[PDB]
Amino acid sequence: LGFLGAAGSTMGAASITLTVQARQIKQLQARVLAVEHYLRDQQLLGIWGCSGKLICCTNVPWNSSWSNKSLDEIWNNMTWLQWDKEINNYTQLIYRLIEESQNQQEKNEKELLELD
Amino acid sequence: LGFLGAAGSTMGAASITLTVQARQIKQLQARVLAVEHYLRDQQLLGIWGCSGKLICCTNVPWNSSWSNKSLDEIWNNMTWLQWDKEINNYTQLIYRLIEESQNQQEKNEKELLELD
Amino acid sequence: LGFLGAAGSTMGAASITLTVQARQIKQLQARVLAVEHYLRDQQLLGIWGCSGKLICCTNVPWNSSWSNKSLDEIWNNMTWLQWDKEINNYTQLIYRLIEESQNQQEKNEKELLELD
Amino acid sequence: GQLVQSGAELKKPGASVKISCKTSGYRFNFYHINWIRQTAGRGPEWMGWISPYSGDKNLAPAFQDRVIMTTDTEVPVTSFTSTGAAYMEIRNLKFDDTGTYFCAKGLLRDGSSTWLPYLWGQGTLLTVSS
Amino acid sequence: ENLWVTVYYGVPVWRDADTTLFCASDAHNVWATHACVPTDPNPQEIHLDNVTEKFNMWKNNMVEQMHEDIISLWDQSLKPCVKLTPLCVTLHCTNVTREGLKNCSFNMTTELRDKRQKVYSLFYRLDIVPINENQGSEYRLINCNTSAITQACPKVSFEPIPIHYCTPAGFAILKCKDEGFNGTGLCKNVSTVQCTHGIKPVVSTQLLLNGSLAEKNIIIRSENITNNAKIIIVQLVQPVTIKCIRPNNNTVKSIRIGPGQAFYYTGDIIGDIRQAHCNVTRSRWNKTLQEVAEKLRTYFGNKTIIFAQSSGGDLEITTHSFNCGGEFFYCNTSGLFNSTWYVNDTITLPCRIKQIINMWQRAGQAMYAPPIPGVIKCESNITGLLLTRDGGKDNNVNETFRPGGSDMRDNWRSELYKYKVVEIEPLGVAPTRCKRRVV
Amino acid sequence: PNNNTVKSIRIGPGQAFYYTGDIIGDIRQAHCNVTRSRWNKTLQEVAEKLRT
Ligand SMILES: *[C@@H]1O[C@H](CO)[C@@H](O[C@@H]2O[C@H](CO)[C@@H](O[C@@H]3O[C@H](CO[C@H]4O[C@H](CO[C@H]5O[C@H](CO)[C@@H](O)[C@H](O)[C@@H]5O)[C@@H](O)[C@H](O[C@H]5O[C@H](CO)[C@@H](O)[C@H](O)[C@@H]5O)[C@@H]4O)[C@@H](O)[C@H](O[C@H]4O[C@H](CO)[C@@H](O)[C@H](O)[C@@H]4O[C@H]4O[C@H](CO)[C@@H](O)[C@H](O)[C@@H]4O)[C@@H]3O)[C@H](O)[C@H]2NC(C)=O)[C@H](O)[C@H]1NC(C)=O
Ligand SMILES: *[C@@H]1O[C@H](CO)[C@@H](O[C@@H]2O[C@H](CO)[C@@H](O[C@@H]3O[C@H](CO[C@H]4O[C@H](CO[C@H]5O[C@H](CO)[C@@H](O)[C@H](O)[C@@H]5O)[C@@H](O)[C@H](O[C@H]5O[C@H](CO)[C@@H](O)[C@H](O)[C@@H]5O)[C@@H]4O)[C@@H](O)[C@H](O[C@H]4O[C@H](CO)[C@@H](O)[C@H](O)[C@@H]4O)[C@@H]3O)[C@H](O)[C@H]2NC(C)=O)[C@H](O)[C@H]1NC(C)=O
Ligand SMILES: *[C@@H]1O[C@H](CO)[C@@H](O[C@@H]2O[C@H](CO)[C@@H](O[C@@H]3O[C@H](CO[C@H]4O[C@H](CO)[C@@H](O)[C@H](O)[C@@H]4O)[C@@H](O)[C@H](O[C@H]4O[C@H](CO)[C@@H](O)[C@H](O)[C@@H]4O)[C@@H]3O)[C@H](O)[C@H]2NC(C)=O)[C@H](O)[C@H]1NC(C)=O
Ligand SMILES: *[C@@H]1O[C@H](CO)[C@@H](O[C@@H]2O[C@H](CO)[C@@H](O[C@@H]3O[C@H](CO)[C@@H](O)[C@H](O)[C@@H]3O)[C@H](O)[C@H]2NC(C)=O)[C@H](O)[C@H]1NC(C)=O
Ligand SMILES: *[C@@H]1O[C@H](CO)[C@@H](O[C@@H]2O[C@H](CO)[C@@H](O[C@@H]3O[C@H](CO)[C@@H](O)[C@H](O)[C@@H]3O)[C@H](O)[C@H]2NC(C)=O)[C@H](O)[C@H]1NC(C)=O
Ligand SMILES: *[C@@H]1O[C@H](CO)[C@@H](O[C@@H]2O[C@H](CO)[C@@H](O[C@@H]3O[C@H](CO)[C@@H](O)[C@H](O)[C@@H]3O)[C@H](O)[C@H]2NC(C)=O)[C@H](O)[C@H]1NC(C)=O
Ligand SMILES: *[C@@H]1O[C@H](CO[C@@H]2O[C@@H](C)[C@@H](O)[C@@H](O)[C@@H]2O)[C@@H](O[C@@H]2O[C@H](CO)[C@@H](O)[C@H](O)[C@H]2NC(C)=O)[C@H](O)[C@H]1NC(C)=O
Ligand SMILES: *[C@@H]1O[C@H](CO)[C@@H](O[C@@H]2O[C@H](CO)[C@@H](O)[C@H](O)[C@H]2NC(C)=O)[C@H](O)[C@H]1NC(C)=O
Ligand SMILES: *[C@@H]1O[C@H](CO)[C@@H](O[C@@H]2O[C@H](CO)[C@@H](O)[C@H](O)[C@H]2NC(C)=O)[C@H](O)[C@H]1NC(C)=O
Ligand SMILES: *[C@@H]1O[C@H](CO)[C@@H](O[C@@H]2O[C@H](CO)[C@@H](O)[C@H](O)[C@H]2NC(C)=O)[C@H](O)[C@H]1NC(C)=O
Ligand SMILES: *[C@@H]1O[C@H](CO)[C@@H](O)[C@H](O)[C@H]1NC(C)=O
Ligand SMILES: *[C@@H]1O[C@H](CO)[C@@H](O)[C@H](O)[C@H]1NC(C)=O
Ligand SMILES: *[C@@H]1O[C@H](CO)[C@@H](O)[C@H](O)[C@H]1NC(C)=O
Ligand SMILES: *[C@@H]1O[C@H](CO)[C@@H](O)[C@H](O)[C@H]1NC(C)=O
Ligand SMILES: *[C@@H]1O[C@H](CO)[C@@H](O)[C@H](O)[C@H]1NC(C)=O
Ligand SMILES: *[C@@H]1O[C@H](CO)[C@@H](O)[C@H](O)[C@H]1NC(C)=O
Ligand SMILES: *[C@@H]1O[C@H](CO)[C@@H](O)[C@H](O)[C@H]1NC(C)=O
Ligand SMILES: *[C@@H]1O[C@H](CO)[C@@H](O)[C@H](O)[C@H]1NC(C)=O
Repeated sequence: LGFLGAAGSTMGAASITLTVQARQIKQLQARVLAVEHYLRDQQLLGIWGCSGKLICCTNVPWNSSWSNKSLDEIWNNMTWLQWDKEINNYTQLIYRLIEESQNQQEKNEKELLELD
Repeated sequence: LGFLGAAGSTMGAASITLTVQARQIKQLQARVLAVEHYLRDQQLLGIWGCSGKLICCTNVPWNSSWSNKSLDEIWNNMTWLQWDKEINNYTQLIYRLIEESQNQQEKNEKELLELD
Repeated sequence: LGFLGAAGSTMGAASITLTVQARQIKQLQARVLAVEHYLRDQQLLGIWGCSGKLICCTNVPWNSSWSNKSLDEIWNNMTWLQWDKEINNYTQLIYRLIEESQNQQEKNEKELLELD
Repeated sequence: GQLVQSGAELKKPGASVKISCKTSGYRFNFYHINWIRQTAGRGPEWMGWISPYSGDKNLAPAFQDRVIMTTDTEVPVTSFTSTGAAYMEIRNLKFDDTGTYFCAKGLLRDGSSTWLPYLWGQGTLLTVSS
Repeated sequence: ENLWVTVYYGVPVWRDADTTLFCASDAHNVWATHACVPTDPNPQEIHLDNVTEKFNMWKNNMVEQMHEDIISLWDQSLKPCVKLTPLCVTLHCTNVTREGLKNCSFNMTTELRDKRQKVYSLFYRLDIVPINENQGSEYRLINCNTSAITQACPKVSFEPIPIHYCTPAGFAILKCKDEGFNGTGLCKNVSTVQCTHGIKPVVSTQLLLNGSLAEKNIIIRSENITNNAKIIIVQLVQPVTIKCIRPNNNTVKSIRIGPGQAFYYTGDIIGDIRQAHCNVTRSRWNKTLQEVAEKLRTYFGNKTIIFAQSSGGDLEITTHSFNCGGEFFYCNTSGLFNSTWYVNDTITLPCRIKQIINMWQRAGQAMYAPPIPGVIKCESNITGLLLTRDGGKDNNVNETFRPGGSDMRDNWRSELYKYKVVEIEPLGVAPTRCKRRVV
Repeated sequence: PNNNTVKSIRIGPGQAFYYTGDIIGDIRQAHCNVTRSRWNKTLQEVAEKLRT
């Protein structure tokens, strides 16, 4: 299929290809920048508790104001490019909520570690 | 509380705030250096099997030679700054023991799985 | 032993030392290169679901065309240096198969949780 | 992997004999070198073995007072193969010591079977006569 | 049994690789060692049991990096320094009253643009070429028709300081420990270091000075011992002491060229004028030549070994160049290579000093070393030779060798022959019975 | 069309300057040729698109 060949496919179809895109003085600056972008996303996954996973479920409920579409209307009727545009203004809210949910989980894990 | 706000608090109190502190041409050198420090710490956690966790229990027994203090003398009576000075000469030894324990653990997990 | 001290040892014997090698203007270029080198392999482990592990079992079956050698012939009769040469032409093929298997596993675990 | 032994030789009783075992195609130091005797009246007998790496040797109780083993320093050919030779000496030969003598090398670099005589030389005859 | 792929990380394997190396040194030198990373107070070396590895000193790219760094450091040191372009002016010269020196006078610029001053100075004849008018009284500096000339800064030392070469993390340097090694073929004893031992930069054209010594026997190294085109590097077991002197007591004077600039020159010589020279003890050198001949006979069929002086070419080729006291010497080595060795006091080498040099033989570049005042003495060890075979002959009676080599890289090879750079690849895969459990 | 003869002089150490010292043969103005029939077809087609 190749890199980003899934971009025009439905979100459900695209989900099978995630590993394809997971891969990959001006020259020196470019090399540092490429590293920063890689790590930027990895830090977010670590913050969310999703590190090491391609697909990570969270405890944050879907908020219907972000989108009123049904799962079939999202997963089989849209591309990821279209989906990002539909919720482009809410992505920061979602990221913050995921972090807050992880913070509560870590507090609970701490108690469990002392108990057993 | 904010970044390093727990520094004067006891170690036990500080353990609550780890979530907060886990976060956060010359510019090029600054950017490279910031990356090296992030990865240095993550490399150790990955080797120890502690990646993705703020608090990670191990199978390494405490040597009374490293410290003769009781848990109460450590957790409720010390700052982390004071504690690091007490074990500054033993820290590298402890790190190697954690690494050996992780490698023995995974070897045993492999051998267990061979039976399935 | 020491860094790469196990290189001449058998593949089975060498496994006890994995942590030894897991750790560890021109000066700036050297520093950036070391980071890129480190991240290249960590990126593969993150995709494979093997992040945080020194030894990681997968769901990919061994294809006898890659090697027809018995486990004794590999683990008790080879160095890792010799082994890498034997499968040097198949290494990238194996890597892609691991990635495909992980993505299917991530999808299947998601579907299990959707049902439950 | 091949082993080559010294050709057959005729000895008088009480004479000493030295038998070489040239090796090629594999790393000499990586495997144990075994010696095995075969005589029609006794069947196969273990003469013990010598490590080319540590120099350690294990002679069977029957041969501890009569057999001496030594090896040459290996000379490399490739990074994974080398040449070299093992030698065995037998003191105070008897008519009972006649028959074929064999050189053999260990099966594995590790594991419980590491010293087993996987590869054998063609073997050569020793003869004793008055 | 059903085997499955298992991933291992931290696997002790490597592959040959070329990576940027950086300098390190022990805690103003021309090599800018202050810029280098401080060395570890207790350097580590790990012996690799059961490892045999192929080395090839003639394909080694550590040498190429060292050569580029040596040139680059040299050039950086000259960037702030005074240019002597105004000194390319007609010179009027007479004999000092030896032939090696001329007493020259010329009109040179001053701090003020509209003013000029007359300068008297002594120059070595090697730095002086006659003007095509051929009157015999008019001369110019030898490189004025080929390059700009830059004065070396008087504050900058040219003394060698050992430089350790280090590789980036994720890479390692393998070292051959065999008691004797040709720099090629398989090495039985291999160990790993993060950095090389310190290597002094040494510049020489025929003899290798202050290098490593062979542990037991003389080692002769060549890419192809039968090919006369190839340069033979000989490493000695024991050093032969060479001592050098410049008997002349130079008085150094300084005249301003212009604002922010100054020119240094010898204005006078105190006492008599004598030729610079270097001596090698005859008995020690003779023993060295015999031992080299004994080793050469093992490659050449026991033909009689003949040493001879270079057949010709530039002064930089035919003589032994070196930096002594900051002065650049060129010595006649025919005193060292005149012997014939059959199967069956001191040697004085005349020398010349040249202030204008072209060390890397680059067109368009030149440097003027300032004179160093007073009598200069040096001592160094001859630790190896650069020889070439005199080929084109079918004679079975004897064989002939001459000193020298085709490149500066041949010097770097004499220390780097034992080192190899490899990339460490921590990932690997292998079959196991182990299968991953799935939720 | 001109066959220039190029001569050089040294400005100073490390430098040289190149100039035309003479011209061999007649001295003529430089020029270019564009095929008329190809150019006419080319602009006619461009005009057809501009009209839209
Ligand atoms: C570089 O390359 C070389 C060559 O490849 C590598 O060397 C090879 O290394 C392997 C792994 O260590 C060795 O295999 C092991 O061999 C031993 C048997 O050897 C023993 O018997 C010798 C007998 O000779 C005399 O001494 C005995 C004493 O009782 C007398 O009875 C006899 O009459 C003789 O007098 C004895 O000499 C040996 O001791 C000496 O040599 C050993 C060599 O390794 C030294 O350590 C000793 O200090 C001493 O110098 C020795 O006793 C087998 O027993 C091993 O099998 C066990 O261990 C395996 C480890 O993987 C394991 O898998 C097996 O299951 C088995 O383990 C069992 O036994 C253990 C006993 O403690 C139990 O704890 C365990 O639970 C289980 O029950 C193993 O086969 C190769 O022989 C060696 N090859 C050569 C030619 O030497 C070298 O390692 C490489 N180097 C590096 C850095 O990689
Ligand atoms: C900087 O350093 C200082 C000094 O180390 C440190 O202050 C110590 O903080 C620890 C807690 O981290 C205190 O130990 C606990 O004290 C609990 C309360 O007992 C008394 O103090 C109460 C107020 O304490 C808080 O607020 C003050 C400022 O007001 C602040 O200094 C304290 O640190 C703390 O934040 C007070 O409300 C309480 O009230 C009693 O007395 C009044 C008098 O009028 C009366 O009216 C009330 O009815 C009541 O009788 C009392 O005065 C105590 O409960 C606690 O023990 C419980 O919690 C622990 C922890 O969960 C359990 O393990 C335990 O089983 C109990 O459940 C514990 O003893 C310590 O006393 C402080 N030391 C001093 C000298 O004040 C700061 O926190 C440090 N700052 C930072 C940022 O780290
Ligand atoms: C670019 O865009 C086009 C148009 O969107 C995409 O083409 C679509 O591709 C998808 C995925 O392959 C198709 O989805 C499947 O279509 C099948 C069509 O039926 C076939 O068989 C019938 C006869 O029985 C024929 O008449 C028909 O023409 C087809 O030959 C359905 O049968 C499939 O349903 C099955 O699978 C789905 C998904 O798992 C299940 O939910 C169903 O229950 C059932 O099991 C499925 O619907 C889609 O039809 C294609 N559209 C068209 C118009 O052809 C391209 O894929 C896209 N390219 C890329 C790279 O993304
Ligand atoms: C290279 O060799 C020459 C010759 O061995 C060395 O020169 C020698 O130097 C010594 C010390 O200066 C001289 O001794 C002096 O001799 C004069 C008379 O000639 C005397 O008047 C002094 O009082 C003193 O005794 C020695 O003569 C001189 N030899 C010659 C032939 O000139 C030179 O030093 C050597 N170079 C090196 C680097 O060793
Ligand atoms: C080379 O030439 C220089 C001069 O260009 C010589 O230096 C001069 O040496 C004399 C002594 O021979 C110095 O005079 C002495 O000074 C000391 C100072 O403590 C004093 O105690 C003595 O009584 C005497 O006055 C003179 O100052 C010095 N010149 C300079 C500029 O330093 C040098 O000696 C010559 N070298 C040789 C080997 O001849
Ligand atoms: C280093 O010192 C030696 C000894 O003083 C110098 O040797 C002389 O070298 C010249 C050539 O530069 C020789 O001249 C040649 O003679 C041969 C015949 O023998 C002739 O065929 C050549 O055309 C040329 O004329 C001279 O004979 C030789 N002297 C001796 C006694 O061997 C050598 O030149 C010095 N090297 C330098 C670079 O100054
Ligand atoms: C143990 O290995 C040897 C040699 O196999 C090669 O060398 C090993 C160290 C390792 O690098 C392997 O991957 C190499 O293939 C085996 O000896 C070989 O046996 C075969 C079959 O008889 C023979 O054709 C070869 O010539 C032998 N050696 C060589 C160098 O060719 C030996 O059998 C192995 N022992 C086992 C499996 O028990
Ligand atoms: C090493 O040197 C020998 C001698 O120069 C080379 O042998 C020559 O090889 C060529 C190949 O075409 C033959 O034509 C010549 O006749 C050979 N010369 C002699 C004297 O036999 C040899 O090739 C060199 N090796 C390498 C690797 O360059
Ligand atoms: C090379 O050797 C020759 C001798 O083979 C040297 O010439 C000799 O010079 C000495 C000293 O003047 C004389 O005593 C000998 O009689 C000379 N020999 C001959 C054959 O004439 C020559 O000087 C030597 N070259 C060097 C550089 O030392
Ligand atoms: C090395 O050997 C060559 C060949 O023998 C020598 O050249 C010869 O010199 C003798 C002197 O009597 C002549 O008769 C021969 O005719 C020469 N041969 C050729 C091919 O010209 C050479 O002189 C010897 N070198 C040394 C240092 O003795
Ligand atoms: C859902 O999102 C809207 C818009 O940000 C917000 O007003 C509302 O409170 C959210 N609902 C919940 C339950 O967080
Ligand atoms: C699916 O999304 C597209 C793009 O917004 C839209 O045109 C189409 O009508 C949608 N289908 C349904 C059934 O809503
Ligand atoms: C405690 O430390 C000492 C000194 O290093 C060491 O000798 C001893 O074995 C250690 N104890 C344990 C249980 O590791
Ligand atoms: C096994 O490997 C060979 C060589 O790559 C390949 O042709 C064959 O299809 C593979 N078998 C399977 C089942 O993948
Ligand atoms: C100086 O020496 C040169 C030769 O180097 C000679 O031509 C000139 O005439 C000499 N001058 C005197 C005054 O003798
Ligand atoms: C040095 O070698 C020459 C031959 O090259 C010989 O004549 C002389 O005697 C030797 N000197 C000594 C002191 O042995
Ligand atoms: C030269 O050799 C002598 C022999 O005593 C030794 O003392 C000295 O250190 C050596 N010089 C160098 C730079 O190695
Ligand atoms: C090109 O066009 C001009 C009119 O613009 C016309 O006169 C001329 O004949 C044309 N040339 C050709 C070759 O048709």
